[PDB]
Amino acid sequence: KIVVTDDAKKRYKIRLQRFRTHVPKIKVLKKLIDPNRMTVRNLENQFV
Amino acid sequence: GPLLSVFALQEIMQK
Amino acid sequence: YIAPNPRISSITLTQRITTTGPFAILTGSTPTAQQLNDVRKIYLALMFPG
Repeated sequence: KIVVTDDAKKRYKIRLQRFRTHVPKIKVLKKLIDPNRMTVRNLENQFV
Repeated sequence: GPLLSVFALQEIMQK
Repeated sequence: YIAPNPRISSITLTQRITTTGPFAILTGSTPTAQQLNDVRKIYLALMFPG
């Protein structure tokens, strides 16, 4: 079982790591990220 | 730094 | 200054992700120094009515 509790700090860390993996800095600088992709728009409210 | 918003991302990359 | 719970905006302003509007665009903004100074001006005007 994959377990995630209600604590805000761990959820913030998970959100930050997921954002880093899905939207890396190097792809942002090279203008290689599409903001209209569904899996990118989903990241707004995943683990709030 | 701080976690970005998906709405600000398109504003930044649109430039 | 204290901030409200982010889930309030999570369940109301960005409830549908397939559309975007004024409030959704504005939730991604971060204030500069002069805008925080403007906030202090607003509160000072509030505490001295008239």
